[PDB]
Amino acid sequence: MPKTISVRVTTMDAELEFAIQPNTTGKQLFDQVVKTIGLREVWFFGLQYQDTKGFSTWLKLNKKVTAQDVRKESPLLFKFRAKFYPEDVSEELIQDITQRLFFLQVKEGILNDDIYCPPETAVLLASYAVQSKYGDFNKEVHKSGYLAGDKLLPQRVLEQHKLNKDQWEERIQVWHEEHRGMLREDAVLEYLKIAQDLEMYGVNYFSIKNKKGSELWLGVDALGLNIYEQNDRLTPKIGFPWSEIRNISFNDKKFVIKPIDKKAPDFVFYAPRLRINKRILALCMGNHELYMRRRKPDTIEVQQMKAQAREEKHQKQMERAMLENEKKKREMAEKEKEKIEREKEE
Repeated sequence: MPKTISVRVTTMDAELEFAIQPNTTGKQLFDQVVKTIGLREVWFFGLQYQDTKGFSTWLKLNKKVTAQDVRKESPLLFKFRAKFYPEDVSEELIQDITQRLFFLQVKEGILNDDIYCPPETAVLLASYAVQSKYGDFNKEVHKSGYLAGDKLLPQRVLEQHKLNKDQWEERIQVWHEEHRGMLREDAVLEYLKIAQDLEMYGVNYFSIKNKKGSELWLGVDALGLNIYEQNDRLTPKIGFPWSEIRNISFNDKKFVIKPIDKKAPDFVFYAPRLRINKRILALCMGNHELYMRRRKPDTIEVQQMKAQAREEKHQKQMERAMLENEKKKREMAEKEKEKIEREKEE
């Protein structure tokens, strides 16, 4: 019976709705979501919402949904996004669905200026993005100004030929054509190989303060923590790889990163609300757990996947060549229907 609560879950490309009750856990809602869309590499994902206080977090899967301050509005809003990024997408993103999702989430972040991207890289990124949307460049169907309708570059990157958007749709095409002979999938994965190397890719930024009260930025990623200055979020002032951490903890707004190396100092910072601290150590344990995972041998589930992937691919290199030949003929056959009709137009 229990009062039902309306829930909207937006994925990168989809739009979902569900129903939950007071005793429903985050994990239970999560599994309904992944079940639906058909995702198996769940370990990189999570459900994100906004704080009553205005922050952005990930629903805890072990506790009840309505038990962790949600906006208290209806329906409830959650975004199904990538929460942990791998160290090598080429090696760790096994299935397409998983690739497409990272791809869309990252592109959105590259296009909205959430992730810094130098102009030349943005242009190159756009080409791969068009290559997977439009396919090989066709000098016949792709009538100049074909790109004129979609977001290809960050606003920052634009404006440099502003009111001259044609120059961009021009520089981009130069590369689009340079990609003839590459499937949507490879383009996507190549986009990611490029993005995956940007200085602020896959970095969770937290606003903090120095022991004296200096506004800094903490960052958590698959490699450790970093402290950035208030005017720069691209370059770390101090680093903290896992191997350089022997113990981290907090005490209501006070964080402590115990060095593992030649008894260096002891970095400490202070966060406004208490949750922020709880969250930071959560991301860390998460990222570190995954950091370790990649180091140990592949599990068993993975081995099955990586396998039903290579074979799944091969089954699409043949199908890709079967639909190719049964039309590479259709040409030689219609180049005849012509050769003849033409010769007998007398």
